Amino acid sequence: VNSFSGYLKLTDNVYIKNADIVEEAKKVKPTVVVNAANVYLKHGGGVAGALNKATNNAMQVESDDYIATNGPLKVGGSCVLSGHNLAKHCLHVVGPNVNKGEDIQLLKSAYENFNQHEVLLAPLLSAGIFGADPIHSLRVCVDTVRTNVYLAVFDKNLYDKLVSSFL
Ligand SMILES: O[C@H](c1ccccc1)[C@H]1CCCN1c1ncnc2[nH]ccc12
Ligand SMILES: [Cl-]
Repeated sequence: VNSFSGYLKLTDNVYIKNADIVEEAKKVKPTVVVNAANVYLKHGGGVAGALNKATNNAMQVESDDYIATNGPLKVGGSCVLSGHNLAKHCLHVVGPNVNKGEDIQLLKSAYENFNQHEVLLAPLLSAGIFGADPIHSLRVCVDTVRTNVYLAVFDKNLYDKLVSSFL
């Protein structure tokens, strides 16, 4: 039993809810919140900008030190950093940004990072401003993640389409 509330169950291990991931994180304080990161951990917009704003820029400060030490992530890769005031940990995961020409096949590799954590709150990778089809992203999620994932979809109109079209 966990404290996630109001999710629709899609499969044995995947759940979904129309919700602002920032507001969800502040309520649940999950062990792991997933950020829709880029390789530079520059949290400018989308989910990343919103999560960072909610940490009063502490996420960005920590991220800049991470990059200075380690260099950029790989597309499809991840790192674990602090969750600050939102969660115990933040798993920064880089899905391909179609608007940069990045290989959509890397979306499965990106979701594989979730399997290193038993329970996660997360957005649909590569969706929104990353330019991929959110319906496709949900399919890859369900077919790749085996751990328990609670998906927050910000756009209510998009949420309804994802549910109604889910196979
Ligand atoms: O799939 C969502 C989406 C939202 C709008 C249009 C298309 C897709 C992702 C991708 C872009 C942002 N987003 C979010 N998801 C959950 N919580 C969020 N808080 C702030 C942003 C955000
Ligand atoms: Cl985003």
